[PDB]
Amino acid sequence: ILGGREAEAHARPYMASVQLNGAHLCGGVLVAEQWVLSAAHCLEDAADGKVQVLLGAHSLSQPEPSKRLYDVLRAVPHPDSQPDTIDHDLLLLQLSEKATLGPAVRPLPWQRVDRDVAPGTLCDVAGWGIVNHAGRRPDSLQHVLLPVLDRATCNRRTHHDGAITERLMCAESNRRDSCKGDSGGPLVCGGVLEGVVTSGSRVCGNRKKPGIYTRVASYAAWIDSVLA
Amino acid sequence: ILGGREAEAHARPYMASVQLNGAHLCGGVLVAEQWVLSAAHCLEDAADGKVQVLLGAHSLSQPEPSKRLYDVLRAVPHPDSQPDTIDHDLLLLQLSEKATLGPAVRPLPWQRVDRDVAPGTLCDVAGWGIVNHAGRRPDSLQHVLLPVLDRATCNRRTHHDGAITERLMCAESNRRDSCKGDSGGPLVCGGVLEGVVTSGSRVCGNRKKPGIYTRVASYAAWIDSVLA
Ligand SMILES: *P(=O)(OC(C)C)OC(C)C
Ligand SMILES: *P(=O)(OC(C)C)OC(C)C
Repeated sequence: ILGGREAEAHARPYMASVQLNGAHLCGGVLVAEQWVLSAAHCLEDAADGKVQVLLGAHSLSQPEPSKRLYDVLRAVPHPDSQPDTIDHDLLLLQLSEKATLGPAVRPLPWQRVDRDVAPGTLCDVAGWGIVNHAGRRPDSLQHVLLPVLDRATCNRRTHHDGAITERLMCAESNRRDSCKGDSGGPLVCGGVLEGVVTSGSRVCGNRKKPGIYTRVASYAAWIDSVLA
Repeated sequence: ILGGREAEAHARPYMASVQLNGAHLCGGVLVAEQWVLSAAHCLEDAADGKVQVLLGAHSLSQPEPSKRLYDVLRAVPHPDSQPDTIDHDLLLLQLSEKATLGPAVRPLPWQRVDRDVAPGTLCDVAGWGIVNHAGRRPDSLQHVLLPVLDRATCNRRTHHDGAITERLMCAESNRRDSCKGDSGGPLVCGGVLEGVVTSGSRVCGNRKKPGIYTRVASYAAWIDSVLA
């Protein structure tokens, strides 16, 4: 997260850390007792590497009572995601066993009404990804409150040039934004999961290129089918 | 709402006011584009009286652009409820038309994971019900942060004499409590809808009588079947 502050210890019990071979890879959101939502592009270059989910964490390194590592039984990427595209960039991960819920670990329901978030609305994004341009990776969870931009504005030529489809939404990126390592994480508006940080190569914090987020209500039916 | 404070203008887009002949009767929660969730007992003796739902409000009297009154097309009470019990006190109201959404109007999803909120957790309850024992009704929305009580303690003989089941929960009521007119309102924990204020004739702000809330997760199947 660029331009944000450190988040309160475990004020977001739904936050997860998708790891590849023991290192933080992407954020994720516990959406059910044994499922985590993340970004499909996060697993692109996984290979033989092992993928695990960390729960109840604030510090990626220091031992915490609430922390627990879980292996993954199955990684279900959305059928229509592609390595060369930012559409349908969703991924579901089934934990090896139900999570042990507590004050520091609990699922967050996602929006099911397929209506856009109103521009101007401040949404919270949290993550362990890039903190600055030097590439500094933080040890603790950070977060920022960003305003939602109108798609008409976001699709302007000199902006995303009409690439933001109806399944996508934009938020500002002027000196505040989500960067590498924040992909797969949640965009919580008013306490509700409205989006997921979309994976793709982008400079962090350029006002001319607003952040792109996958609208989770646009995929409510798919999420439901996988979790059956 | 005894012992709380005025809520931030329209920071709870899902908050609804259920009215009988143009007067605030109970609270509600916008739960889908055309449905509001409330308490069954609220409409105990309403019958053919004119019922309506007020969305986008903060002040019950002053004009605000976001305010809009809707007529109720269908009132669906939980089929297992009976006038003499606080059990299955849920009611779904179908609005006359899909609610027009915007910054101050938006649905809130309910927790689907049927698990207890840990005791000691602080949850938020909002409403336009009585603010003191003199029965003074406020003009604008109020709210309070309340600690969740464990069911065993709430079930104590001095409290709710074995009345609290697995579909119910409690919160402390020592001079901070929901009250008359607050029924049907939301019990939100960490931004998640976790309960609906139970309607019943009960004393306000008394430590020996904890506030009782209906757990929505244990009714998710009923809700889903009605909204489809
Ligand atoms: P995400 O962590 O962040 C992009 C928005 C730069 O995706 C990476 C893994 C390419
Ligand atoms: P609710 O507002 O009452 C309890 C919270 C005390 O239901 C009324 C309308 C009877």
